[PDB]
Amino acid sequence: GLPVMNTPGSNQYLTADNFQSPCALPEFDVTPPIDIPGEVKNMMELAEIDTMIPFDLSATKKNTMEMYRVRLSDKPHTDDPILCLSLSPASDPRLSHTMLGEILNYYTHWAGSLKFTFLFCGSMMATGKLLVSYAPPGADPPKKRKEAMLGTHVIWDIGLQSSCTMVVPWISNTTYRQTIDDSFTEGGYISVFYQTRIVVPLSTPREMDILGFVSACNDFSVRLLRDTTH
Amino acid sequence: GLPVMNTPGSNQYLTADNFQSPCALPEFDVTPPIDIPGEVKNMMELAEIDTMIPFDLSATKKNTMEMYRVRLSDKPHTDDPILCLSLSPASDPRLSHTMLGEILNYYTHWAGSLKFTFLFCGSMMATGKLLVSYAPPGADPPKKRKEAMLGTHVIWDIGLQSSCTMVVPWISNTTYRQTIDDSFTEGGYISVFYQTRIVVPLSTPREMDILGFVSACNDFSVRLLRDTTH
Amino acid sequence: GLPVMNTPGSNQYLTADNFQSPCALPEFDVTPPIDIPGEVKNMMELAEIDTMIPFDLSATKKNTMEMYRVRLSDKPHTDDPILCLSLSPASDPRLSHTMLGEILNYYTHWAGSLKFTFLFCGSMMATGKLLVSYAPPGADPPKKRKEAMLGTHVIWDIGLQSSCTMVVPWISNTTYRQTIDDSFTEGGYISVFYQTRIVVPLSTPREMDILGFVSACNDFSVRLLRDTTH
Amino acid sequence: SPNIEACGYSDRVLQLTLGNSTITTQEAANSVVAYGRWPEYLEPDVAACRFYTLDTVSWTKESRGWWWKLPDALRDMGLFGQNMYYHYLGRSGYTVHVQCNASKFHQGALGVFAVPEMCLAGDSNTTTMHTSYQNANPGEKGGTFTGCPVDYLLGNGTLLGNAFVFPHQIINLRTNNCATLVLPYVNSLSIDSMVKHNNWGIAILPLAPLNFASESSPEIPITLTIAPMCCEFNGLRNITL
Amino acid sequence: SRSESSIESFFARGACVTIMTVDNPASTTNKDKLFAVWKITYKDTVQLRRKLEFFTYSRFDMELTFVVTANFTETNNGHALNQVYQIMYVPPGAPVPEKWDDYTWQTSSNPSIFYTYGTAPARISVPYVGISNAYSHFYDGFASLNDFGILAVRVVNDHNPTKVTSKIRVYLKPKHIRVWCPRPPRAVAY
Amino acid sequence: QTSSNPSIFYTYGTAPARISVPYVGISNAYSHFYDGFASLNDFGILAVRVVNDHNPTKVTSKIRVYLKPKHIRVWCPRPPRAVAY
Amino acid sequence: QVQLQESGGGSVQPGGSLTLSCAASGYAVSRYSMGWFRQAPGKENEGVAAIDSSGVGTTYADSVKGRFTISRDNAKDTVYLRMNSLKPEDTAIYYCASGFGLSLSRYTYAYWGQGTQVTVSSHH
Repeated sequence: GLPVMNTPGSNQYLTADNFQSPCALPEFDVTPPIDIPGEVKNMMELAEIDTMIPFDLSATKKNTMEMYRVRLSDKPHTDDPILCLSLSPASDPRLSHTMLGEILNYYTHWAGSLKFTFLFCGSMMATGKLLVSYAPPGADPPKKRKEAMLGTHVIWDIGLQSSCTMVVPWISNTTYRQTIDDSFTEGGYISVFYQTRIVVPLSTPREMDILGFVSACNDFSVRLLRDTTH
Repeated sequence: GLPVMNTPGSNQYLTADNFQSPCALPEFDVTPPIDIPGEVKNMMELAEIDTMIPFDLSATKKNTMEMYRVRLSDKPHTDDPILCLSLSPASDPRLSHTMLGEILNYYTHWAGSLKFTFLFCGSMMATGKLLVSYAPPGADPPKKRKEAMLGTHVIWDIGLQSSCTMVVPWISNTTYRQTIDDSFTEGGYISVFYQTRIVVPLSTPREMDILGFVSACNDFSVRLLRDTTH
Repeated sequence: GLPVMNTPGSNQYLTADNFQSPCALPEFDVTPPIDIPGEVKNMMELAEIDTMIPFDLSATKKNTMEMYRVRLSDKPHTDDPILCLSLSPASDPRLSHTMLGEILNYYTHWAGSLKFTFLFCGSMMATGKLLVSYAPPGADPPKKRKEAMLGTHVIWDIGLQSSCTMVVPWISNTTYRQTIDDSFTEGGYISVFYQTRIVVPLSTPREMDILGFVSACNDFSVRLLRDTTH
Repeated sequence: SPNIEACGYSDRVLQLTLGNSTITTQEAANSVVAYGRWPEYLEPDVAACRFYTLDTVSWTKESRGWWWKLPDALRDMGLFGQNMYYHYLGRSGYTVHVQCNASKFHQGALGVFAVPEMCLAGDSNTTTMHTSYQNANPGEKGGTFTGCPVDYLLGNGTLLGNAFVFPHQIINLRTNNCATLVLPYVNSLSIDSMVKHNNWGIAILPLAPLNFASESSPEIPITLTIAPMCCEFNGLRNITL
Repeated sequence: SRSESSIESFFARGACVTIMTVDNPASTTNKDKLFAVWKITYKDTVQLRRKLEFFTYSRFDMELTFVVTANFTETNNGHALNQVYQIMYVPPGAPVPEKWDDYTWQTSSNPSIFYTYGTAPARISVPYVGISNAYSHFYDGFASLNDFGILAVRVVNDHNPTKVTSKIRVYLKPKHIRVWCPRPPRAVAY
Repeated sequence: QTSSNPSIFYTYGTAPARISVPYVGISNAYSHFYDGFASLNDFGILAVRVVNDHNPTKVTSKIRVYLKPKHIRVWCPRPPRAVAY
Repeated sequence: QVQLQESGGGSVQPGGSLTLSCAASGYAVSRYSMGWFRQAPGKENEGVAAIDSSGVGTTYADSVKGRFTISRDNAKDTVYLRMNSLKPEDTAIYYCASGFGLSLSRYTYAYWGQGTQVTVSSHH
């Protein structure tokens, strides 16, 4: 026959190959597809879907309903944050459990902006003012409103609009931000603060909650398919 | 020679392959074909051929001549059917032995309409009226004429035309109806009923028979070639 | 399949091959390059870069700062050279340690011209005259100015220009000059001589140095990649 | 996911009248198409494609939630229940409309999730279905979650927080009093048995707890109206009776 | 840029799905009795299963690959010739083989693959063999799942004085795969 | 069981194994020498085992790895390491 | 990831004291800070003391201010809760957690603990 020469690689099975193989059932009448709604083209599409953050994973509150409830209590005007969250989507126990984070558990890198949406779930008749703030990678967690006020932030009026979206820009060093468990990866800081203190109408229960949603953006990507299962 | 690389599959014999092989007798003068009548192109063609159903497989009547004979006896106007048949072509002992069913014993699926033809074999001079009825998948076997009358049915006059064709439409859930032995697959119901009660001329033997034929249609298909032999 | 025939060479791994192989990570998003200054296209480019020669590798002076210092002392008008160097870039301990020579330690041959540049590092106010000389392959080391004066040479005036470039033409027998350790490969002779004797202004330290640089030229090449490491 | 802000109170009342039936929607705007697909065709038509109201359920501080099955819920509804029961086949879309009214003095948030193939609690993956045909099919009265569907696990082994992957709206007392979900027919087949298989799963859980000021209504009511859309059944079978 | 995250590229991996165990005794070792039968399911391993569970439905061309390893059991200096194995894919719902002897093993209709030991691992393509428009990961109504047929494997060579143990590793690469409605992932153990 | 990681089964007696790994740098370039505040860059790890099961006769094996950098580019040039490493 | 164990919990007496501590894992306590929450049986989580690691500045709840103390040692990887002048209300289910910092706020803490019960008024 045609002069041939077996080179290195022959007879080896590369799990990640892309070779053709003999069809075990010739001419089988395959049942054609039907356009069932909700096809998925890529995994990064699932992250762009808004998902509820379990902000309060306290000992009694983690793994139950209230892990998703952020209760505006009734404490001092002490700037002590009314929720702080490290934008270390993977290297922080809370963000890791959202659809966003779940996809972010199968790759080594991520790039792009994220957006934190909050839905106020408090009695219409009430008002006040809140401030959601961001703080780029590295900086100490801003502990006083005055500090948080300096970084990228939006004043979210309860009275006016129940929901508030605060996009976290892609402020980072490298082209691909590390999605692994690093010492102290940075890493934004989304945190709401009592701009004022909650105004209440006649006799409302005075304690209401806010929910939080996270999602990636069209500029969000992932590489080097990693894994784990047990 | 040309750099080559043996991949997975090499040296294996796939019973269902389609590869070329060296011709053991080079240049043999093959005897050419002659157009002998009755070529067969596909197996589904054999099913479209009308075939006689052995309706009465009673203990003494199964495996003999009379298994093909449906005797209009002389009993009460009690709607009790004058033959009932489950259109479970495979999962019913009678239909399975027709050419139609025989082909339906080599596949896992079938789709399309079937047609039940009955030839009256009774003394010209006699009359009366009969009703052949169908009942779509699931429904209880219609035990009274009144019931059978509700489903798809044709009033077959003996007097007028000796033969009667009643097509079983393809009324079913899935695209391919299961040809296997399922618990209670559905499954039509072809059954004749004494619309009236047989009129007899002067002194005919008063007992005659009817034969039954079954066949597939051009819209009848089969997939996943299964088998058995012992 | 297609008639094939395994020839000699099959199954052997040739370290120096150039064959394609299956990609262990399909569709990996490779991080694109950025134009960082200083790309290198070929190794011979590094030799064209001027590099400092350690002329005085005396027992105490080799492996320290002063190995690069050629001290115009204060001795007799005895033509005894004020530095001699064998242009046996490899087979001479001094030239072998320059970038030029370092590349010349990975091949079996070299061809082309080299250029010796000297930077005078003596007190502006001083003058005198020096003569750098060459002597083609084979000839005895010219020990008297009168001799060195006969070969290709340039009169380098200290007073005028601090630096002096003297190109060593490619005068040789074979097409490719042997870069190996041969008995007495030839092999030019770059050497400076006291044309006069250093003139000194008022009260300068009277002892200054000169540095030496070597580099290949665009006509410099190498073949048969040889090696060593320990 | 449903980060909208229509107006807040009430603007205009536009009533939907589909045949004999008549809803007077809060407005009508703020409707969510499931996966961006309107229901479509692959016989009481306009007569059978009319919104039937299910039973009203009571939402109280201790409510764990509620769930329903489609077609199942509407199995007792006149023309739709009949064509459903007298046919081996049947496929159909739905306009789910959940109304939750209160005042400027109540508070909380209900999540109306529409889950396709919503199998419920029986971690037995080595065998789904489990719960007898009668238990799994509670018809019109509907089934309830508990702290047997577990609320935070949306009663299927998956943390509630992610339920937002399925199409849904959130009735937030301060914003909207209604949720509207146009759900097309979702199944592995072109058309299948309506009696045996449940297409969708309407889920309503307290995403925020209910809170009323001083003393008012001890509890508030929620209502689900469901409308079949593009319903076909094969084939004119038995007419028993 | 996102290509290595697309559906095809998310599943374009070969994952272990099972490890069938057969043998070649010269006597009565009926547990393997030279054959092992395995019901083709993804549900035995966990890595492939969870990757497929992020969705409810899916159509997928299934490409299997078979790596066969052998070894002598008894500390004997006994020999054996290179052995041949038979790997059969029995198309969804067909006669299930028991004994290594029986008729079923003559499979007029079912495929079969003879694999000589020592060469490149075996490989076959099975098209979307779904009975429905899609495979149902989770199923609702009134487990068996969908079904992907069964795999039977035996040593074809006859009883050799020196008993030889074998292990057939199966690998499933779903190709040209599409999916439908997305459910939240299985947090806990299965 | 490496759902995501690659793997290569090599039958003994045939042509030595061979795989291509693209520029897997986390940076635009690999840093031979690194400055700031070893691990270097990292090129992953190689694990090898005998898959066949425990055979009465113990067998020793040695896997030799060979690295051919292909389609290689470089940047700033430093003087060579004169001494031992 | 990090699983810090609540140590020092025991049943003492009114007017008394008790030392508590939590040892690091997953990371070196020094980056995240550490604090304590005493969720009184049947009531919500109740903040008591918080301290920052790499920037020591303490914060106390006003209900326990002055009497209660908190300290840190980043070298021993442990956080030290000094509860002084303990009373009958101070009978709660205590907890240590790590957050950012140093800010008693129901949460703003990640990994918690198991729950150590200090029954101050043990004697009647």
